Amino acid sequence: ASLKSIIRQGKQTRSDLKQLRKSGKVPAVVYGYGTKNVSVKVDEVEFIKVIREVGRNGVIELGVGSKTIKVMVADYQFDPLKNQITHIDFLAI
Amino acid sequence: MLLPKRVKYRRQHRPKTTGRSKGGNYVTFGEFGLQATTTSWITSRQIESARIAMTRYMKRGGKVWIKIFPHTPYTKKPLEVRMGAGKGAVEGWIAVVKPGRILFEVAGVSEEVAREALRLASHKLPVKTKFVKREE
Amino acid sequence: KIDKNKVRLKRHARVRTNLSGTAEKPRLNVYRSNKHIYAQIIDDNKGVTLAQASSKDSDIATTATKVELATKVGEAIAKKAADKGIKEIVFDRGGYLYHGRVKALAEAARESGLEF
Amino acid sequence: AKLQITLTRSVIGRPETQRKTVEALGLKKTNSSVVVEDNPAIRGQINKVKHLVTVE
Amino acid sequence: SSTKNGRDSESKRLGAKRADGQFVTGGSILYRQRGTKIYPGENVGRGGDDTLFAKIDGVVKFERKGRDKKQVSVYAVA
RNA sequence: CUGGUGACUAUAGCAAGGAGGUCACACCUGUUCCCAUGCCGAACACAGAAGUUAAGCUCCUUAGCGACGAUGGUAGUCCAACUUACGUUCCGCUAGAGUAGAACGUUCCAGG
RNA sequence: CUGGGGCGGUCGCCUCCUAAAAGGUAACGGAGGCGCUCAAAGGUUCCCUCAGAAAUUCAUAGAGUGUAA
RNA sequence: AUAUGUUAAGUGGAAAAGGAUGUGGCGUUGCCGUGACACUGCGCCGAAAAUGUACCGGGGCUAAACAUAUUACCGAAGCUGUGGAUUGUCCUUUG
RNA sequence: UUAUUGGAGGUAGAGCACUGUUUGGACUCAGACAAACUCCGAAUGCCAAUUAAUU
Repeated sequence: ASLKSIIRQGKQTRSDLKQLRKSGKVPAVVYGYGTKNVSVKVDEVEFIKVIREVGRNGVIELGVGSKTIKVMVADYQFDPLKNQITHIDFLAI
Repeated sequence: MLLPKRVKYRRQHRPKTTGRSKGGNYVTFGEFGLQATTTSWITSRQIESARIAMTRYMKRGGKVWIKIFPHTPYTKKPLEVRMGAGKGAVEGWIAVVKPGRILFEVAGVSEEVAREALRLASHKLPVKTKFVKREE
Repeated sequence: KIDKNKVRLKRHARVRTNLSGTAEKPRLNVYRSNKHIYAQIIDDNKGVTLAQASSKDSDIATTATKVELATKVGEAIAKKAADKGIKEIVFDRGGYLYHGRVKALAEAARESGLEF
Repeated sequence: AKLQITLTRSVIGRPETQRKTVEALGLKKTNSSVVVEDNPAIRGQINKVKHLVTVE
Repeated sequence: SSTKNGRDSESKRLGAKRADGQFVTGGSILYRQRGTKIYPGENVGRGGDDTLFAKIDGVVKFERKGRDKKQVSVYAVA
């Protein structure tokens, strides 16, 4: 149900995101009306496992601060050359 | 084969080739597609050859889309001429295929039939390609 | 309907680029309605007004209501402006043809001590 | 003062703009050093030639 | 196998001539141009050949006129 | 809240619905006079029995079209170093989404 | 002048692109034009708003600007 | 030299499309020890020239190779130690 | 020379709002190309202040 997500605080230097994307973690943002801009870290293995069950445009469960606020996926990045996810914009409902 | 009915200027520069594909990376029109992983100039000759191969294999049962087009004309000179005395004369028409771009799309056949068709088409093109399907 | 007052403001904008845009000021801006006529002395370095006079500020005596009322309005504005010490004016006609009522508001203010 | 600056690399093969900044810092020959009060303006000069100079 | 091209004009040194916030005298040219890429503000006049010159001496400043348009103005020092 | 006149990057609009009357603004009524139509009192301009909110006009509600618009990410790049396209530091778009948003506003004259 | 010389083309001026967001910037690099015209196609003052699609409506400008851009 | 892995071709110490049960890693599924694949690191075939080995400088090495990270040393007319010569500028001492 | 501030300019990028090239649908929807296309748009370089800290 609830998924842990460590928050990435401050400026993420390019080598930080580069050597993180070579390890299995993807940045992401969660916002809406009430909660705004918690730049957090999301795992690539569990996210695909939840998207295989709920779908691409469904409601994806995720713990924003160790709590579920029924966040919905708005858009996501993807590079066609490696089959690796890049970023998610997590609109809070 | 393929070329513009009219261009405004008959003699252009050569197009840049370093970089990555800017648009057209996703299988939009059909079900399966062939994706490029190396920069090159794709002439209209090998486009029209790869299309013949891919369609003759499927026995013209499925549908095929060509996601690229030769827009830019390139020029060449006479055999023994020395350097100088103006530009060349138009020779052919090219497309620039950088890594990422989806070249051909196929729809209306099984997975293995399309995989064999897009294998036999990718032996007539000067780039290295891989088989992708519609982004789930 | 061409909305007569809207086609007046285009003409006024075209009037008011060489008039208190690079030229002498204050302006004596007039405004013409179906019945009355209004005028005010304006300066545009700040954007404030210095006088007022109308065809409805108790100037009525039931004369030929359109031209003579313009004359009385002009006399009133000319006696106001010379009070505060303003003997200089550029005349912005507001986009009305300088004829009849606006012409009378103007040429009845020159004779009352306010020299264009 | 603070910020002891020492030239470590030569300025042969470096663009002229980098050489001008080293002269402004007061550094002269290789292995020479200077002492300067810390400013936001002196920090910028050291950053431009940070590879050439060593600061303590 | 000759060429038919090969003639070009001679480059008119156009563009701005006085930076912003600078002091200028009573006749200095501020901007060369064809047409009006930039309009005259206040204390700035436009020549018959499109060009912007200062009428008085003061600080020069580039403002924005409406949207997608800009102007230049000269203001009195002190 | 009504009127005149200025400043402002459509957060200032277009479109769709509702309300308002002769104290103001217009429609109107008609060419005696000023003036006018390259034909035509349609406009311009001259004077005004009487009547209407129909349209103009001002105001109220709409997020359909426009305009505005973050954070995160990406592309691109000054610098450096390896060496042939990366790898470290800085700046950092476009597009797209979350959103403001059905304007604020000076000075005068009036019912107040 | 000249990717050796000759034969071919060019030689002065204006406008774009190459040109790397100031200005300048080359090649026998890529495209065009000039060697005038107007007594109103000049000055000043008033008034007016176009192409095109179905006298009316739509229209923001897709017209026109003597002559290339 | 120290620590942990890679490979076996003498790669290292030239070259492409394309071909392959070579070997290391991570991941992900389908039938209960076997199959499928995804992305990867290092290789191997493709690979034929003229006086003489002859595409490491030589010997020679599968570690004296490659990747990762530390600790020493060698190394220039650079820099510094000592002595001296010329030109300057300061005046701590016209020194 | 750096750092603080202001300014002119349209290239890399991207985009289809004009000009041209272009693919597949319905009867306008998706998707692409541009040195001489731009509704947009850097990093830097440039011009200054009569500004400071070094030299």
